[PDB]
Amino acid sequence: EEGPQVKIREASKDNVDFILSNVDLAMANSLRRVMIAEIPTLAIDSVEVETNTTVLADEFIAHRLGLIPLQSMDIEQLEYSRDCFCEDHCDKCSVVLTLQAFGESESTTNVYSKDLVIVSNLMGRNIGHPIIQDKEGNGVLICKLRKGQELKLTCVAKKGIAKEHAKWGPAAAIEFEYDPWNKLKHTDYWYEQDSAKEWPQSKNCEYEDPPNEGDPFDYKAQADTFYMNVESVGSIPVDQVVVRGIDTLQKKVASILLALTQM
Amino acid sequence: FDMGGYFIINGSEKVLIAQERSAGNIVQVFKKAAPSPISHVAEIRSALE
Amino acid sequence: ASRHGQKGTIGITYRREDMPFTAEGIVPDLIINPHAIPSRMTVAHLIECLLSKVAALSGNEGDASPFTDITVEGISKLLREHGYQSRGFEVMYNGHTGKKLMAQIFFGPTYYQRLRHMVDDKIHARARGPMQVLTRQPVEGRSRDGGLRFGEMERDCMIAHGAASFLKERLMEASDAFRVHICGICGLMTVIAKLN
Amino acid sequence: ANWPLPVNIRRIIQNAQQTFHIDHTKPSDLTIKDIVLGVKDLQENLLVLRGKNEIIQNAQRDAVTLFCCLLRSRLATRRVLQEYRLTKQAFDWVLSNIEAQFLRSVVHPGEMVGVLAAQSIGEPATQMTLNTFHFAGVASKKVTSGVPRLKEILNVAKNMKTPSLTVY
Amino acid sequence: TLSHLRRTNTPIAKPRQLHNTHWGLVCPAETPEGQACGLVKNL
Amino acid sequence: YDRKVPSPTGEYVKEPEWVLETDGVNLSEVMTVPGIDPTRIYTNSFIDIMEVLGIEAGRAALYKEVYNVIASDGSYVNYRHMALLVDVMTTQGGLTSVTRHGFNRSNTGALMRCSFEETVEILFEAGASAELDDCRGVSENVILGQMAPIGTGAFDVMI
Amino acid sequence: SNTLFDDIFQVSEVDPGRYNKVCRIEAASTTQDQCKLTLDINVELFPVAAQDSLTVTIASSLTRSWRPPQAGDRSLADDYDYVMYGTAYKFEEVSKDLIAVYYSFGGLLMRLEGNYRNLNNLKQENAYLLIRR
Amino acid sequence: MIVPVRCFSCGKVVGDKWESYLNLLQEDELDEGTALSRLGLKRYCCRRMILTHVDLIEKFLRYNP
Amino acid sequence: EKAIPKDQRATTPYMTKYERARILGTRALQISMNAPVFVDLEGETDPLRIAMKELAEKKIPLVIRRYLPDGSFEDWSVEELIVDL
Amino acid sequence: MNAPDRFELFLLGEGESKLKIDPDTKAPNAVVITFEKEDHTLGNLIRAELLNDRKVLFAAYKVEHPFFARFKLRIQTTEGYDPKDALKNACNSIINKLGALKTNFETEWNLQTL
Amino acid sequence: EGLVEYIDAEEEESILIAMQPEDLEPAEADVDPAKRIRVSHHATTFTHCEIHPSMILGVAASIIPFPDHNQSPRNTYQSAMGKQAMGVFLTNYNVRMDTMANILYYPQKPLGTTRAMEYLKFRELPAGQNAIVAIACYSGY
Amino acid sequence: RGNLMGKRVDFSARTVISGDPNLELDQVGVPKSIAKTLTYPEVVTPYNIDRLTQLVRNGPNEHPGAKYVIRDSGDRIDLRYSKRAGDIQLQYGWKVERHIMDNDPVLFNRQPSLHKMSMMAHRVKVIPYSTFRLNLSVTSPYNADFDGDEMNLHVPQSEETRAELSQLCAVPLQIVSPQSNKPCMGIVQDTLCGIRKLTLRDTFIELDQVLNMLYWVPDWDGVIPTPAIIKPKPLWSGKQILSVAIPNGIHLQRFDEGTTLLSPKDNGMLIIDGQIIFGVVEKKTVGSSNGGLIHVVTREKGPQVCAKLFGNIQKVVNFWLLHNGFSTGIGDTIADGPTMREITETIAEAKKKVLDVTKEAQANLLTAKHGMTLRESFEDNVVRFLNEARDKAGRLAEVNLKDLNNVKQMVMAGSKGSFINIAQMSACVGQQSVEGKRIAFGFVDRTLPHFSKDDYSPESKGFVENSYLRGLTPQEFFFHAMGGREGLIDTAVKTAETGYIQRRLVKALEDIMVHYDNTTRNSLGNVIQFIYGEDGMDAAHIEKQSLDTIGGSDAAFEK
RNA sequence: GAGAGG
DNA sequence: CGATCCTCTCGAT
Ligand SMILES: [Mg+2]
Ligand SMILES: [Zn+2]
Ligand SMILES: [Zn+2]
Ligand SMILES: [Zn+2]
Repeated sequence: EEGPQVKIREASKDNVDFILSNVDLAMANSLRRVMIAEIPTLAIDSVEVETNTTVLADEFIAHRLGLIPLQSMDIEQLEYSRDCFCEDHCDKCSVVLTLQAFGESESTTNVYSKDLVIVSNLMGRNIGHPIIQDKEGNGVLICKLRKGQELKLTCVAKKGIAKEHAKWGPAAAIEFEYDPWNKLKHTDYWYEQDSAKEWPQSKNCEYEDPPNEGDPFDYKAQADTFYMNVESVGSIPVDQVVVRGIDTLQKKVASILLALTQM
Repeated sequence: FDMGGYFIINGSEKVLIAQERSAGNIVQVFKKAAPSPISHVAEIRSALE
Repeated sequence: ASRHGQKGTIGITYRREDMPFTAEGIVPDLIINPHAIPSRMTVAHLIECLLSKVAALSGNEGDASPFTDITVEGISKLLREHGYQSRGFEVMYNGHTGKKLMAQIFFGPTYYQRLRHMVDDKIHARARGPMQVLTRQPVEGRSRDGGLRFGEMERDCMIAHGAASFLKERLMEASDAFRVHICGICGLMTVIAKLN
Repeated sequence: ANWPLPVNIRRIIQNAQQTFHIDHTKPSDLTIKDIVLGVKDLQENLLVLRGKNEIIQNAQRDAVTLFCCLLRSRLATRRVLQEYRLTKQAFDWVLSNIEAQFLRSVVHPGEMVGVLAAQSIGEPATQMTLNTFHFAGVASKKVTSGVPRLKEILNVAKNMKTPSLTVY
Repeated sequence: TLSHLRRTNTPIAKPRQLHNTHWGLVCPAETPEGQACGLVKNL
Repeated sequence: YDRKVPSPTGEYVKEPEWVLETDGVNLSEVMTVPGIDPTRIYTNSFIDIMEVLGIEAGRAALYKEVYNVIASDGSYVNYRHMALLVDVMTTQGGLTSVTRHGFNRSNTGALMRCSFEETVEILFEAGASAELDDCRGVSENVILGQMAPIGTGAFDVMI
Repeated sequence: SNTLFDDIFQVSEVDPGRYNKVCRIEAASTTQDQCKLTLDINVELFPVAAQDSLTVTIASSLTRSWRPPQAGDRSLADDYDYVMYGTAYKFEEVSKDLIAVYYSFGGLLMRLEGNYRNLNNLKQENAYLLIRR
Repeated sequence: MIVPVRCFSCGKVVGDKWESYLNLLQEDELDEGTALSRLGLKRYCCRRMILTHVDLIEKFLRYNP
Repeated sequence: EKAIPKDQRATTPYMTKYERARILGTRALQISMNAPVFVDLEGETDPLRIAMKELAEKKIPLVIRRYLPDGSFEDWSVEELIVDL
Repeated sequence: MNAPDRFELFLLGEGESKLKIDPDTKAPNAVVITFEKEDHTLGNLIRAELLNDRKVLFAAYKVEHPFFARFKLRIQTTEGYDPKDALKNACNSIINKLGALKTNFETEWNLQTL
Repeated sequence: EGLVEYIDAEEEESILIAMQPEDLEPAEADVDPAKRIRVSHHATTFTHCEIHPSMILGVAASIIPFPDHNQSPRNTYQSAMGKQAMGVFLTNYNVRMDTMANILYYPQKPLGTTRAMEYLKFRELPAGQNAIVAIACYSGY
Repeated sequence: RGNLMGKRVDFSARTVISGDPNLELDQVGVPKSIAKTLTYPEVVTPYNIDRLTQLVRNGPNEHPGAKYVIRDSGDRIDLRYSKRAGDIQLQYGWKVERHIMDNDPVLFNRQPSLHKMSMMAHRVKVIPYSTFRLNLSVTSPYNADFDGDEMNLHVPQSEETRAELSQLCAVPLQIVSPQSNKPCMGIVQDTLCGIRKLTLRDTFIELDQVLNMLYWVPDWDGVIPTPAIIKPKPLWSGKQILSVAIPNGIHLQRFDEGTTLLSPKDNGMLIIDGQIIFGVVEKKTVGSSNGGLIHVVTREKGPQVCAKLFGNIQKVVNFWLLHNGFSTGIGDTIADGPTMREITETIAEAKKKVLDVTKEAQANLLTAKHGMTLRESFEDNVVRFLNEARDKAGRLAEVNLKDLNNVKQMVMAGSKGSFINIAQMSACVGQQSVEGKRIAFGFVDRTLPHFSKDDYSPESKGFVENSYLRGLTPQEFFFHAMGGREGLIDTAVKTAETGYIQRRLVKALEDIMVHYDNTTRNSLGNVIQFIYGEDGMDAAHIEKQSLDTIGGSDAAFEK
């Protein structure tokens, strides 16, 4: 089908290794940035501390709380509180989580992301459930407690983008390479005796034909074939990090087209 | 991990700084500078520890 | 600062997407300038980085102890064995653009220290405020909403510029300035100011 | 030969060459009189002082001596004609540019030169690195330098560390 | 803290210089810039 | 010593010369030794050049001295700045130091001298000698919070 | 305008000299005994070897904001392989009848020596260099 | 003082991996580098996160209050 | 007493940087204080830009009194003083 | 303390507008477009597409200061061709490319196993 | 058992110290070009031997990685700043009422250490983080 | 001194400084909180009444606002507390103490103020964040860096006081300094480095980037220059695009060593009508240099145009470099296996020279020259051999470094580092000195208790054979630390001593000024000079020019 | 007063 | 009777 082309090399719940051909580098990169910064997610944006006899500071705990990945599957059915007509927050624009933990045992008591309890009405939307990729099913150690120790708090998880705070990135590293053979001459290699001998060969070199020494420089050539690998934090499935990345970018171009109309 | 070696004076943690001085009872000869009438001087700063 | 007498302040902050990137998608937490290197001759810094990259890659602690037989050649062997160009150089792509940078960047971990001395504990501004009792001149220090000293040395630069009015304004309208009553005969501040 | 003087004649010449689009193929429209008298009259217009008296006229004559040397060397008939290849148009423009830039170059009464001088000497002295001179090779090169010397000079030290005669 | 607890002070011919005899006794590096340079030492 | 000297064809030529370098000074006596060039004899003891040759040669030697300190550091300062210093140290016919002994004891305003050093004692002798201060100096105007006759205030503005 | 100069040259030397894309060419005309040419060429865009026979032309037309090729129907004075644009910066007379012209094509220098350049090689911001075969 | 959630550089969740790492070291008697790799900490930014972490919380939990 | 007549003036026919600054400053102060403006401001509002215009069109009605070191002075009008700089 | 809110990166302020079209003073048929609360993501992508248009004579973007989200885009077009129309087609071309990609990735993804 | 012994500067004057046990006294009868140049025995009348030359350094300088590869004043500079670096000054911070305390949220032990750091309790109470650093000309900020 | 000559003042502010590639030379970045504390007393005139009403309406907490309204009688209305703070119908003749706004003249300063250039006037630019931002090319007069430095800002409170700052103190007015009759500001760091890299004959640009680079120049005519290359692809050279930043009617000619109008090495400099003809752009052209671009552009175009030239060059170069990259790593200090072998042998031959001379001295064969001791003669010889060795080893290293070497690259541009640095990092650190002599015998007849008595060998008296790359031995380490310390001790002295000199100089010449008769006089009316500088010329309007009649042969002069 | 910052 | 500038913080009388 028509323009840009995709070829999936590897795929799992956590990653997609794919080849993006018949595309401009401006597009490949704009797409790359959108997956990092602009795909909406759900994360803890407010913590009310009832009890903290823990060894860690309120704001230190509150910080890590925001860093816990939360289900963001059905995120477009949730409003940004700023657009929501409620006073403050509500089920149309937020998810409410509860955290009550006490040191019952003489041995150390660990507090996990599995211990947050959804207290608001999710209205059948797949949202707010802490992401657990742990084998023991605990996921994310928030805190540790001693005997008399207690932590009682309430969380308001809201919709947002990494551009506002990194906690909202469905993100994780985006492996990105083009022209593994430097045929384009986009980089001048630093060497001592031999750049070829001194620079390790890219795994992507198998997927491309070597330049061949008896050939003059291809001055007219342009980059089109981007070897990418998108890693997912958990909040959104990999296919979605890319699909919503495409969708978001498409959307923000449409807002320009609509802006031209308005004036 | 506290190492001690300091005092607690009115809740304040005080450190006595090691004071460098010349050792006493040491004979030391010095060439006195050109305009001086005394060519050289042998000195001993006799102390009682 | 790094552990090599390489102190500096934050000029700007950039989010991950603006930052230059590795093809494995690794991004720096810090970008330091090449110019901070040649004159300072702080080679241990560059060796620390090379060693630390091998250490994180291999799950070992680097031995950065002084008088040893640990060499840059030795570390470089181990770094290459990890599939990285032996001198810590890495191909990087521009964050704004996605296009490869012509130059390969020396990149890897380096122990940095967060020093005290933070802007917010230093910013100070005064547009009129508390005056000292004796001199009737601004108070001293940020903590007391004090005025900055416009010392002799500064007085000197205003003379060199020939700014006669600015120099008068600093020493009068800002700071003190008082109206005294003088006798035409003795020329002393004797006059019993009986205003109104 | 290279000395700091006002008015960069070379630059002015270069500017006339571009402004008037001088062709190094055609002969000039100038006269020996145009060049010789031109340069001569220009000299009577380089004012530093203005009083109609002899003390002042000779002081004026004196101040402008070295600049008039530079000017004469650069605006001699063969140079103007063979080297620069100026026209009457370009020549007259150069003559007026020198006068205008010379008059601009004069110090303004009100200039606080004491403080200027002090800071102009003082500032570099702060940047004076090493009290011990870099003459580490030969042991007979041991003359006081840097900040210790600058102090000997300024305090007019009767008892200097390195008194020395240089005999020709 | 450790540094402060192993610090030296010298009140008032060439005292600021790292003397030969300091080897193994006082640190060659650790001394304050400007002010008490070579007068404040560390074991 | 290296020496740039004009050749018989016009150009400057390097013509090396044997030069004697001394430890200690006796200008008056050495200059009369036969075999030397009493025209070229020099000393870094500008006080002696002053005593033997006069204030003007003292001044020229004082510039050479100040110049050399600046130049040894590889730095360059314009002639006029060091000339002004040297002239100021010179105008009295002798060598006046840039010290409380030198310039600060001169005929200047009491309020300007006290601003430097020996503050109180300058002010005590001012009262005792019953001195008058012009208030023509920068310092007295800074003390008075008045526009000094410097650049901007070095002239009056009228209608 | 039209052509100002046109000739065939035999390349003697090709020197890289610390550059990777650029080479300074040393060449003499195949027709005129006195006719010399020294020139900086982009060997990445147009490779040159020793003893190569190249046709060289100095023309002045085929001025305002440069418009992208847009070859749609755009026809230029190029039946050539390599074309530059530069500034006439010097006209050195190497005695009697010998004249040399200096041209900088964005800092890629050129020195053409001969005699017959006369009523053709003007001191222009103009000059297109056109090389073929 | 407790495992950071997420690697500072890339954002990979690391806060769920600490206990598993200690076990890999102790129970399985593996080396730090293979322990890190078994956890799926492939890049060096994620590797420094865990290997370099100092768990002072254990020390803090020792204080009786 | 003292004064030099117009005929016999020996100081620069040129305005000094110090004269121009003080002139522009004084006039700026006047304009800033609702004083009348001697030139047509063309959308101009800043007192200084206005004084600069009044200076450029020689409509500043001020006189510079140039003191010589003996105490004698030379009165020069802003009108007559040449503005090179 | 003097830090702006992070929403100021992507949220328009009261008074601010997305696009602000100014006619260029230096050249005929040229226009300058200020894009508020947008960075390199939109700027690079748009500038690149405008160069793909044969009636586009100039296309460049710049982000004058990193502190502020805004960028400026300069377009010069062929006599007869309006810069706003050039920006329009560039946008639709991007949207049609993005649409094509979404489907192509979705197609590929469905063939996968894991 | 008299295997080790205490020496002051006065006694230091009467003795001959080898710098390394091995690398100063085995026997004589190829080289690594990468390795630094070491002179030799050239004196073999030793009475003593250094426990370890890195012991010539005090607390602060003992934190520097490879100070033998740095221009000396930089080591003096680092010595000053190490005292201005926040970490975990004491484990009981939460219990004390100090006038001012600065604690790092996530102190990290350095990837590059010194053998002396074991005794200085550095990896136990660290004052820094292993930032991924790029040495580059980026935006010019 | 503390109360009259100097005093604490109101309308002053202070903070940590930061650089800003995107700030004009004459600008200063003011943190919003500071702009909000500091005020200007503006009189209500019909020309501002609308703006003042709005500012009073914004009040003290929203930026373009104000705190205090002063009316007749002189009563201050506190805009943060007044119940009528939202009322206020301004009247002409009232004053509004408005917040500091964009373009206001402010006095910016870095202590110590050794210069008049240490205290200059800038245009306010209100910005987020808590630091003062400044243009990189203003760093030098202030002697500023961003390793924790703080600077001070002073606010003029009078129309004439603002005129004084804008017309006498302004940054552009200070570009060319009277101190050394040359610019005190020039292109530095990244810009100096990238301007070289951009200027290489090899450096070519494609349409896409060119267009972006052109637009990055605010003074751009809108005209795309015709590309240097028109063949398989239009390709512009770096020299070409950088010439857009250079205004017209700018002529510059240089000639370095082998410069020949055909400039083989691309050295020297030739700029005609603001178009660079040949010559790699570096420190000699674009630095604080005597007859460079900056000294020329100020004199030719003017101070305002010259200050734009800073930004214009910064904008193009910073952008091109942002896209090119520039680094430095451990690999840049490494020389060839063969170079190292040659360095190693260079040192061993120096080691033998010292042995032979020693053996000779010990045989009573060494004769001392008139005026110096046999031992002084020996020490002088040994040190020369040892310095020669470091220099020879270093030159060996420098030569081996490729043009792609990042350290070599920074040295070529003149942005950071010199020969020594290459030599000490790559080849050999060399001899350590204390009090101008090699390491002294602090122990009886030895430097360290690891040596035997009466050992005058290089290693024994402080010769660092190794490079910072190879690493120093404990003996070498200690001796280097000894040499190092002497530096910090005099740094500490050659600051308090020079500060006292500076004061004395300033106090003694304070009152000397140029009078209306071109005379140089003190406060007493006493003559110092009859004509200032003997020529009555301002030092900033003077430059080194050749006196053509003095040199050459009598035949050359005639011709 | 000491400790520090450039 | 001199002995850099300015800036900060702390504790104690
Ligand atoms: Mg600094
Ligand atoms: Zn809601
Ligand atoms: Zn009276
Ligand atoms: Zn990571």
